[PDB]
Amino acid sequence: RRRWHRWRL
Amino acid sequence: GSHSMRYFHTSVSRPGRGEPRFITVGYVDDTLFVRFDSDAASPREEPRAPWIEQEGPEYWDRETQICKAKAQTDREDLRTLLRYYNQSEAGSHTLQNMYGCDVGPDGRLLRGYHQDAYDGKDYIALNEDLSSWTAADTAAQITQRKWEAARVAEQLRAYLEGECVEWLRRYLENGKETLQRADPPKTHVTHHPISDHEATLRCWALGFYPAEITLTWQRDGEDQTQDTELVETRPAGDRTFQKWAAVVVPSGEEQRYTCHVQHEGLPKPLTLRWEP
Amino acid sequence: MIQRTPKIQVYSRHPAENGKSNFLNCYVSGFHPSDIEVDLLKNGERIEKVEHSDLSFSKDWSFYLLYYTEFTPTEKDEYACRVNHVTLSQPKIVKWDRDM
Ligand code: NA
Repeated sequence: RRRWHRWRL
Repeated sequence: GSHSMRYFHTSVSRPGRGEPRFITVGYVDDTLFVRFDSDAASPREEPRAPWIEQEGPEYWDRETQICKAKAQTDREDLRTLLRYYNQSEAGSHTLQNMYGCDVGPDGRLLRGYHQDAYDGKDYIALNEDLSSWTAADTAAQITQRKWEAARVAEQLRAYLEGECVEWLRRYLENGKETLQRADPPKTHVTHHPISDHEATLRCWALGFYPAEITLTWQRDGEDQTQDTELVETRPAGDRTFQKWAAVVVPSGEEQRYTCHVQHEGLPKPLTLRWEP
Repeated sequence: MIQRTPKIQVYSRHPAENGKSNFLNCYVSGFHPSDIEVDLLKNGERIEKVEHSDLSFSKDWSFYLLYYTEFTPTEKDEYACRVNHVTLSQPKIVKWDRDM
């Protein structure tokens, strides 16, 4: 299963 | 043996043509198991392997929301990258992300991954330590500084060492019929006249899984690397793969030539010849 | 921006036998950027309802796609794949050869 991606470049 | 899980993501901007197109797929080893495409009318993550279909509605809802969120954050990140590279808003650009894990035969973590590319070139990658970053250029260093400040690596490490490996192990069990089966290549040699003076011998490997394979031609036991046409391994469209290797042989000399096939599905490397 | 031109292979799922249903595949790979147009052709005309895989990429970030359709090969019918990409000044046509 996936992970939430909280981040921004 | 060892196994891998990967999630691949691509966003492609299209100025004047709405929001970027976002496509993501998941693999276990060389098996596609999930997909999401933002341009589908009311998009959901969808199954692409039988062994994932048993996951319940809560799984598909969570997956779908994660995919929608990544499409949205990718839109923001594409805008940021225009700033970082001093680019105009007129052109189409590409953002790719991969993450996942490799495990050994015992199921233990061997390596975790999280890496990004912009316009087909490395941008920023989590190092094998799961604790530090490799930035490709001074733009990616801006991201690195932000991600160091926010302790991003530690959070990725926790997923990669925990859930990534645990869910991979679950999939390997639920998919044990297929994910834990190697299909050996079906092999044969064909002969294709060029003229009365020479012909091509083509050694085929068909229907194999996983994709890793070695095919080589020898002439009286010496490798013909420089004289062999070896095509890229290609999907058959049904889970399996194909490959061939060919050499041009003078008339009458065919029995000098042997084709050698190695595939994890083969207890020992095979040796074949043309049989008229 | 660096661009990479597609590799193209056209081939069948199963060894061709005239009069027997099969699948005609066009595999495009190693390309960047991802926008690409692929047609499968029967005697020079576009085959309708061709399907394709979802965009994915290799370790080096280059893209790959499979386009495919059911077909029944014969002695006389000619099949091909036509590919357009920004790296090509003219679309590339690759003919299907049952021995490749
Ligand atoms: Na594109």
